[PDB]
Amino acid sequence: GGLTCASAPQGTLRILEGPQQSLSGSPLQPIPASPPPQIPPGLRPRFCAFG
Amino acid sequence: ASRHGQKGILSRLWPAEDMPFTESGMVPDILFNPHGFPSRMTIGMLIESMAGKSAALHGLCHD
Repeated sequence: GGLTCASAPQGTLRILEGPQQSLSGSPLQPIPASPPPQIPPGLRPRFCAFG
Repeated sequence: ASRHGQKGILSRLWPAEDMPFTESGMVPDILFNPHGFPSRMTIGMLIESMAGKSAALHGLCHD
C-alpha cells in the first residue's frame, strides 16, 4: 500500500512564454544628423570706410 | 589665457598711439605673437577669431 518507483519518464517538456520580433525600421532620430550652421539671408555689410 | 590653452603673462602695456591701427580706424587691444600656433596647432583660435569678428559685425551669435 506504499508508494513505489514507476517507469522512467520517456520525455521532458519545458514551457516558457515568449513574444516575437517586429520589422526593422531603425528610426534613428526625431530631427536627425548634425544639422549644419548656415548663412542668414542677405545679411548686408554693417560697416563702411571713411570718405 | 584663451579658451584653447594659450596661456601667457602680460609683458607690456603698449601705448595706444604706438599700436598698429587698421584701415578702419580700429586698434587692437591684445597683441598675440603668431609663433604659438606652429608647434601647438591650436587651429581653433584662428577660427574663433573669425567667428567672433563675424558675430560682432552681423550682431549674430555663432556656435
